[PDB]
Amino acid sequence: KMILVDKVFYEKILSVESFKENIITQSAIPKISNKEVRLISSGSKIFYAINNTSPHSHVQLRLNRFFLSHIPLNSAAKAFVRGGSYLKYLEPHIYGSSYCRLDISSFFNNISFDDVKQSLSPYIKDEYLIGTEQKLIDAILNSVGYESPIRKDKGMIIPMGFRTSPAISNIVFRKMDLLIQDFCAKKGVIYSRYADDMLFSNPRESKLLMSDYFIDEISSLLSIMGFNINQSKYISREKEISINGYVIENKGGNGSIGTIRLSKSKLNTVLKVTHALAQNIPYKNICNKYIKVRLKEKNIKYESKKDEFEKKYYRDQLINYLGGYRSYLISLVKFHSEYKCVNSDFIIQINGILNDIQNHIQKIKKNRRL
Amino acid sequence: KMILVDKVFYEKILSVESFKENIITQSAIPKISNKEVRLISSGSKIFYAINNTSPHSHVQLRLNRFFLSHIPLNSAAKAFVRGGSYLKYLEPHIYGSSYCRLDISSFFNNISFDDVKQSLSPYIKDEYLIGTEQKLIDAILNSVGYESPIRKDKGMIIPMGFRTSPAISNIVFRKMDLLIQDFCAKKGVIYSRYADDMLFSNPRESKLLMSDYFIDEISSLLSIMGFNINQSKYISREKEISINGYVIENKGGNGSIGTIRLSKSKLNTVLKVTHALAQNIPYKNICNKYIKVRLKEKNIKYESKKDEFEKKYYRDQLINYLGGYRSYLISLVKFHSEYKCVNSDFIIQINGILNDIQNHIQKIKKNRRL
Amino acid sequence: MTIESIRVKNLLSFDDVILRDFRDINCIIGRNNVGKSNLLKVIRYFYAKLENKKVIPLDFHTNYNAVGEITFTFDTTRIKKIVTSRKNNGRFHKHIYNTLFKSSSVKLNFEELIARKNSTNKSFFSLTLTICKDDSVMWSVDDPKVRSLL
Amino acid sequence: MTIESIRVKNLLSFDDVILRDFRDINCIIGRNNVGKSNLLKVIRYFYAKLENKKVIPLDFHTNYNAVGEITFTFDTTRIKKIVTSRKNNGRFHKHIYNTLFKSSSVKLNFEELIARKNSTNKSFFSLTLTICKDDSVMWSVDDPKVRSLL
RNA sequence: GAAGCUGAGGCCAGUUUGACUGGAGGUGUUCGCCAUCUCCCUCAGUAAAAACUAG
DNA sequence: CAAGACCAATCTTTACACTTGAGTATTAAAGTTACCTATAGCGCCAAGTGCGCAGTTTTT
DNA sequence: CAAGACCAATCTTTACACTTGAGTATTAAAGTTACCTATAGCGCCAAGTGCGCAGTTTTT
RNA sequence: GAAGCUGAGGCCAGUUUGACUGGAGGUGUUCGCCAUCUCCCUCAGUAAAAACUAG
Repeated sequence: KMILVDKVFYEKILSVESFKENIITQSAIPKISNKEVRLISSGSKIFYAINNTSPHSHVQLRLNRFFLSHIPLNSAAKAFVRGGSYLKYLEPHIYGSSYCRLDISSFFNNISFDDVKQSLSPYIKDEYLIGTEQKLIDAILNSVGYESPIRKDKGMIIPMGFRTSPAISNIVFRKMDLLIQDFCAKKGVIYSRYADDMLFSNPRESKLLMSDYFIDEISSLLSIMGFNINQSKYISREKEISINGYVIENKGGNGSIGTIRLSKSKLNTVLKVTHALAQNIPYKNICNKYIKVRLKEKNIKYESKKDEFEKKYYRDQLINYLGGYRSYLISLVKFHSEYKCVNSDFIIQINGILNDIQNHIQKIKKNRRL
Repeated sequence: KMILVDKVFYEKILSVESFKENIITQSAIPKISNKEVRLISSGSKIFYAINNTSPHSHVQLRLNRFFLSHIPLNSAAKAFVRGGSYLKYLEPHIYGSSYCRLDISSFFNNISFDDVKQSLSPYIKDEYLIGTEQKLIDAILNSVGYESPIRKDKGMIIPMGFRTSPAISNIVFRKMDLLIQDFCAKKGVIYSRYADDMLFSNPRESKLLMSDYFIDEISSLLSIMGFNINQSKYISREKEISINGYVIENKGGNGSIGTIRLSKSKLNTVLKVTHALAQNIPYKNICNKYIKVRLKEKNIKYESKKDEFEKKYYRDQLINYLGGYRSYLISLVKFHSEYKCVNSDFIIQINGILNDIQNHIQKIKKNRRL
Repeated sequence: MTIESIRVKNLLSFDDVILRDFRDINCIIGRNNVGKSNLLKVIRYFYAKLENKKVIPLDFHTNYNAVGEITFTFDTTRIKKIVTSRKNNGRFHKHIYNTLFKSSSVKLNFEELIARKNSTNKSFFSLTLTICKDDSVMWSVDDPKVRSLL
Repeated sequence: MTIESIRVKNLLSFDDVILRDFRDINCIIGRNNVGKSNLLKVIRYFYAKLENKKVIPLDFHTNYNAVGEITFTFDTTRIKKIVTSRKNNGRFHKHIYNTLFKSSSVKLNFEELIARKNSTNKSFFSLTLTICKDDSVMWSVDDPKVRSLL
């Protein structure tokens, strides 16, 4: 059964108490004002963060929990979906002999709010929420949307960092997921997508992924809803590709299965951290030099104790990092054990690295008590 | 059963007596020398004509009769095929709402002889015709091929005006016929071809035939065997097209049947001829002014009588022209009666024109006896 | 009439066959199954694909063509007379007009609409089913409502 | 072994199902036809399409995907041991090498060929059948000889 | 290099002191000489295939 | 200029070689194939019956 | 810059209105839909049991 | 207009009389910093989702 949110659904399950006053007084639910949104700057990107105290944050979180998670998606979208992962995004391409990787320029900034309304309309009842002033769908879009004060020209914009932006992006892009999947499959190409990053692989022996025709066709398909291809990130290669560190390799021809491993670039930081821990260089230097994690003096919670606090914090950061990288590598190991697509020698290297990490973690936890 | 010509087939049925000496003396059958080929010039085109007295003409004619006519073709080729006609080439496009017309530049000059050999190889046994010197397939290609003295760079060339050039062109282009037919059908477009002229029609409501993508894709398909699209003859139109005089029109949308008529340009000459015959302007002026048929003084067979000979020749030319145009128009009428796709008012106009032609022909044949 | 023409191109034992001028009683005679059962199979397959039934596609007469086509021309003159009249404002007549006869009368101007109305005209609706080499099926009218109503 | 894995994506009642680690006796239990008959239908359809039989395509689990895939991994280690040996110069071994194992050993260099020979290696052959939304079927290996031999 | 295409000339009209460009109009239009209604001469040279000979 | 998509047959179906149970460099014989065709209006010759080999439109 | 290819549902299946046999300008009621769900670790509070609402990698 | 992309500075090396560019090597390669083997500091600021807690 398709999900359908109506007025009673919004009043009881979604609004709860966040917008009780606005729903009893028959006053229109207002836009997310600039007061509730802070603007962080990360490189050339700008991130929008809403305050938790605002009711908009609560309604957005509950919207993610109860409504957006029920709308069906396309199987080629391996990002922000229940059970999806990067390894699942790379896996279907082990059978391919040639690889192509494309990117979408400003995926979240180019999502038109009109497309979002058209996508979410069939799953929301066409009722009037507040008298004959505001519609239910418009109130929900008020919950999910925003106007960037930096760029007032576009008006409604879906910003990165919100509660609901990734899932809404997936739902609005399901249309292009279907179109590109149909095109690639009729061409015999395996297609998958993680956020804005699209990966195609041709298992046959052909130059299709290397020609300009393929890029032209994907750009033509993306142009329907106004997207563009980032030409700086376009990659095409044969028999192996090194996608952001993860290396896929398939030398064979008919009926060959490739292998997914990790390049030395990915292992560089963890190997250096293990070597430094074996070298007995202090935890502060390890955290600062390689991990870029530090305890700023303004972030000291209490002035009762400082040196012991800093030692405990650095130990906590190191234990957390080692646990996290171990978790990442066992994610790789489980993916191998369930799909059987990771290089065997790389599996041996992973096992050795894991044993070293566990020995270092035991040494750290033992030195904690001394 | 697929046709297979072997050594006995060439010796008995094809060669007969034309190359008896070359087959009994075990001497290699030679190339069509420049002595047997005359070069006519028609505008910017050059036509190659072989003398009938040469054995090459006889073997070529029998090759058309017995071998080339048995190799299967593609149904989209409506030219030089048993039962094909221009009207059959235009008919399947009555159901289309948008029309596109493309041309191939120098179709016969760009037919590589290597492609011809590869196409005719499976239908000819791989034997040695003459000792271990010349193969049977090479002898047959000697029969069909030629080297143009004007352009020695290309070597083997299929020239226009030969006995076997059209059918060989159809067989060698069956590959692209299949490829283009598959592409157009997967796009929903009706495709047909007459010689080098390709006609596409889209019955749905779409701009596919107007975009540059369609031309790019057809050019890409043609590039496989080295052909090119003549960009001066590329035409694209909606709801009607006037292809070389024949007008197809289909205003409707879903489930509409178009009409094929003839523009006033095609009817211009015949209407003017009928008016001139009604005006009693002499037959010599009618033949010279409109038909461009004349009796050159060097072409007089006998000097016994001249004026009566010229009168009889002009009368013969007029009767032949009227019969020919009447035959063309009844070809149109029969095509209508069997397919029901010609405009009704145009049918009425055709009937009136036909009655006028028959009245004029009766008047001419009656004045013959006076 | 009901059916104006049936055309089969490159399917089963049919090279290019057009049947028209259907009378009230049609008697089919000849040597056994030289195309009788093939014509029946063609008609049954077309009407099974009309109702979106998953049936196996037909075989090609010769594999040197990429597709095989079945074209059905329906004679909708009487239905146009049925619906275009003002008296019958029922839901079914309205739906039939919106589905079969619209998108073909919208494009027309006033003069041609008047000419079509006043003249002793005959109206036809042509639907073509194309089978590609890879078993795919394409219709000349992409609206399933049209197919179901027909 | 004989079959290393069977993978079905978006077909019938299967969302994404992978079966592997096949033993000599495989006992299938559970609630009736919750996917037992569906798995049987998938296997039968794959093996009917392997022999170029015209069978109806399977239905999609959800229509929000364009295609459904069935991937069979054959374990050809023993056949490679059979044919790569010098003694068996028969016609069948030669054909099996030219069809299944060539075009995968040609690309290799001398060092990797030696490494594959000498090591306790396991050889696999993966064949994928993809059903598109318009009933077309595409194989990951376009040579019908490979399919018939498998 | 993108070829665009046409056979070589001899008056008369339009652009040129001295040689080059066209030889029904109306109407509409996707502006294509594209569609529809009404009403210059000479001399060369002209290969092949296919359909069509109302009913 | 420059490129992914480069027919469908070609006779077809079945199938181990070496010394009897395991094996690390490249198709084929064979049973059936399994049955085919000269020469269609015009010319030569017996000499007016019978036998042998000056159109239209479209591509251009 | 610039474009053909612009999901799949949305409840579903059947079906004439007017005055009883022919008819020249634009969907729908109705039977079934036909059954759904608050709140999963953390905080408040009775006060330690029970009830209500400081990681890794990838996109970026 | 094609954006290419990055947080702001303070030494030292390379290019500059006075300011700008990098801080393991080997090997191969589709030349991508892409793959594989061996062995600079400070200060800001750091949103969301998803997978993963070997066996």
